[PDB]
Amino acid sequence: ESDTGLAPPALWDLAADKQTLQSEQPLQVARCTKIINADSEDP
Amino acid sequence: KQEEERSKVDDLRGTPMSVGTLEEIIDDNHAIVSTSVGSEHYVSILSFVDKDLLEPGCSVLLNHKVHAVIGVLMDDTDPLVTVMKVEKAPQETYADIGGLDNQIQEIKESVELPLTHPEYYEEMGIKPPKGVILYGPPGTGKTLLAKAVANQTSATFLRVVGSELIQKYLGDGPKLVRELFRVAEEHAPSIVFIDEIDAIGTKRYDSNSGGEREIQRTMLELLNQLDGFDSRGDVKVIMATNRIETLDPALIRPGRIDRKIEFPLPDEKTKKRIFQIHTSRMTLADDVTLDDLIMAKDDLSGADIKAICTEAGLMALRERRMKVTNEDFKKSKENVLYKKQEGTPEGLYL
Amino acid sequence: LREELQLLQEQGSYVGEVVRAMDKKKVLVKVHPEGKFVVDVDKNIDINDV
Repeated sequence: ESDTGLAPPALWDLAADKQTLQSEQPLQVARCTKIINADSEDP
Repeated sequence: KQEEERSKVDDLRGTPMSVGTLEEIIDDNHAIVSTSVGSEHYVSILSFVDKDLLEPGCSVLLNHKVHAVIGVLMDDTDPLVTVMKVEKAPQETYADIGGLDNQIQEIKESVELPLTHPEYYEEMGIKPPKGVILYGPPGTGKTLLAKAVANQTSATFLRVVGSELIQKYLGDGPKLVRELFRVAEEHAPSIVFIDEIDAIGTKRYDSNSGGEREIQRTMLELLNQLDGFDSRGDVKVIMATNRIETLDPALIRPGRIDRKIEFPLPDEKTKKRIFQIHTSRMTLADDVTLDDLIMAKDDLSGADIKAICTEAGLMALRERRMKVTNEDFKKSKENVLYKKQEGTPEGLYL
Repeated sequence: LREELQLLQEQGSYVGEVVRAMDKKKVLVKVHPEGKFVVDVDKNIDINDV
């Protein structure tokens, strides 16, 4: 068997019905980078 | 038919699950992870993921749409903290070695005395030493002496070769140092034995490339957690290399290691035991004369003696016999021992 | 001739070397240019492919 991050349902059972659907299509995905430099009065 | 809510979440996530890398954890239901190509993503984390085992350095499960943390993944069979622990017993206790009894009381007072009789220290309020360095000519008695002391102990023992700490995943190096020293702290006051430490510590060079910095940070964190000074619980560390001059100087200076044991040369006294020890587990016939082999050759180690006994066993099997005669030993003494005999000022010094 | 032409008009496949994997109809496949992947087994084969 495996785990894959499970738990007994008493704390995530109410979390797993409609909150997952609101963390997909509204919630986007961003990335991290570094900033080299900048400019003045305009980005 | 009863298990429903777990079955839905087995079906809620995406099917082609990828494998991610924890970097940093922010406790606001989202964090920063790392993909396999070093691309990193501001993604989120679910609620059923059992946020108790999330450590920076652990592996997780990611998606393709939003790449959020699907679920935490286990170590996936990475036995890098459990295999190096010696479970069974090593070789013979003290009668295997011979002629090194100058050096026995040093290690016996440094390891056995702080554990078995910690009262001599408390009569005068003097701390035991932490580290012990074993250097000398290569293959002299260093590995044989460490197994000799580790056999006579009443605590757990670690066997570290040194090359099984060096990996390339940019965290795995100094993590396993913390994971071992946590195992040594939580368990019995084990004996850390990290052999070949000259591969990780020498002369402290810093380059701009990314091939050398993975050694220096692992070395630096080792000296940090050796001298963490929070709760070590009397963990005895034994370090050993062949040479000593091309090593790290701040590990030599006191506060770190105060025992620098040297393992000098030989003689024709200690040899005769090793001849008897190596010629014990064989069909040694009653026609062999080892004393002529002992007196004649005057510079050899036990690894030479082992190479004699094996070549003696091979010559007996080439002539389709079980037992070994003296002649197989004579030829093996004349064959194998001619590889290094070079350089002597004979007849000059009485 | 039509059989080979329909299968030709098809996006190809990958390859992953697996030494071991977990149970519950999900295996750990690692491709060559990228990392590890926890994927699904197919129903036309067995689960026992470790």
